[PDB]
Amino acid sequence: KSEVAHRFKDLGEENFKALVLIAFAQYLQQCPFEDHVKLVNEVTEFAKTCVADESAENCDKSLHTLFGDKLCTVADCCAKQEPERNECFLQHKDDNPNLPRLVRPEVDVMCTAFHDNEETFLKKYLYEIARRHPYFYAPELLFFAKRYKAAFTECCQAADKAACLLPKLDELRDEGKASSAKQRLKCASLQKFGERAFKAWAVARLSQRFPKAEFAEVSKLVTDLTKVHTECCHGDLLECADDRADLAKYICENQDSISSKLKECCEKPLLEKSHCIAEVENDEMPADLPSLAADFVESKDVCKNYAEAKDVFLGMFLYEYARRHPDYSVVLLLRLAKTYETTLEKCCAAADPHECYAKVFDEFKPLVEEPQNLIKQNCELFEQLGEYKFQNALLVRYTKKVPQVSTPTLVEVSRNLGKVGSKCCKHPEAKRMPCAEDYLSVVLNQLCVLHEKTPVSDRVTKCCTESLVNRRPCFSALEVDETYVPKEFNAETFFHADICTLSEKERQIKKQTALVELVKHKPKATKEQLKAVMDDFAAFVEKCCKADDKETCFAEEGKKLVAASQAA
Repeated sequence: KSEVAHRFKDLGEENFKALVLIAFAQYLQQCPFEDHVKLVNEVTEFAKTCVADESAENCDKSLHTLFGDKLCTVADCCAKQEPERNECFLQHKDDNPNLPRLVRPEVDVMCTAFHDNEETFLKKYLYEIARRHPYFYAPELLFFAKRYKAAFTECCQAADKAACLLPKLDELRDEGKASSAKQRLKCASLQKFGERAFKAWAVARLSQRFPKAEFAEVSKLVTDLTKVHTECCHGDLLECADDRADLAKYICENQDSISSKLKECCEKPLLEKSHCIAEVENDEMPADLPSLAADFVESKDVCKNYAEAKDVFLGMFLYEYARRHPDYSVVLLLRLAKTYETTLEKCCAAADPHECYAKVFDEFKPLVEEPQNLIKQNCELFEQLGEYKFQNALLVRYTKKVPQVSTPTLVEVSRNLGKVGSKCCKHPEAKRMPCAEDYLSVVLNQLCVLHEKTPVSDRVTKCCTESLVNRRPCFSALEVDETYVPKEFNAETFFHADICTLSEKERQIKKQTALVELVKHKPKATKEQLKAVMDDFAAFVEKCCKADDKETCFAEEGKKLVAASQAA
């Protein structure tokens, strides 16, 4: 009775109001901050009436109905009945909303606003993040807000408030961007490919972390995790946070049957404990694990077990292979599981099936060696290039692959692709593949969702709609698009005095944007040709920045630059 009272009692008022604000901001990404605050306060007092009596007049209404009703007090979704209205709200979520760039003011101003009203300051942080990341993992956002508050509470009383506050604010912003991209991949998998793909992904990842866990334990954990993330990804944040807390409670109660790595994580408060559990290192795998061939290759009951109990048989195969392979990426393990299933569809319908499916594991060899080789070559290239030059190489490579994708999304995706090497190539080769290719899957989903908002490349659409687990091989196999009509140098394809004073990151992004544009001009241009154009552009900008001008050098020398670049 009174689901709103159930969530209010289970979560507590503070996490209740925070999650309601996040859900409101992710449903109405362009509603002003105080309109959302007003609605959050109204639903919060109603929840208290419902806790006061679970039989009050509207206390039996669903969370969707109540939330949609308040959201409709301030547009197509508000002319819909609730079952359709919720899905309307969810499908109007914007991965790239037309919102101002969030530039935070000087430290003095931020600390003054924080001391003026801490709870309004924290509410504003939650509101801006949720409205710019409408798929953000909401309870992790509670942990982010917690750290935000602690950062301000500590550094606003220090001598040099900037040297304290700025590093942790920057680290929080970066970690928030990474968490949002990761949860976006989870939501995209669930929404576009069904929860059976997410079961397989969770089975593989959890068998990876918890290899000592028996299959029934992993299966329960996967069921619970799937429910949590299905709820978060359908905008039911109160239930998702409640179930996330329940799952952390269960894992912490059954550590001994799960993993020996959960000791510290389970001594931490709720948000930290669940964050720690989510990012806990792989446990040691059991010592003498048997080969897989006895039950999945050499047994004469393989076809029988695959027919009579498909889901459980294949789930055991994935659990058994994943726990033995922390060195394999999750997408690779899902590829190998699909290959095993397909080989069992073909062999078990043939004349001599035993001796057909006795060679299934030989077929894993190319699928295993392709990502290993990819990661090896691109890491060594990263080792001799550095992160920035690696980003430039990947930017040219991917602009050549999909020249129709918008330049800002090409720069963003390629920069994140370059960061992949910094994150993972420093890791020892043992567990470098899973790092690299899982984080490629996240970055490529970012490309998929940003392109979904204005599809211009058939090749992006195809790789993104075809097979989740084959996304990275699909994008890797692409070469230069010969069908793209080269983009001529337009009035606004290209430079003002503001580029002289930019931060190093902004200057890098400016230059990389110019690289995308001139690759779009000559898609088949060689590295030497692009290098010459860029070195000319660099000489240009150094010339004009150092001049006695006010972007007057920029104007005429830019005319010279475009003349020299349209010919070379």
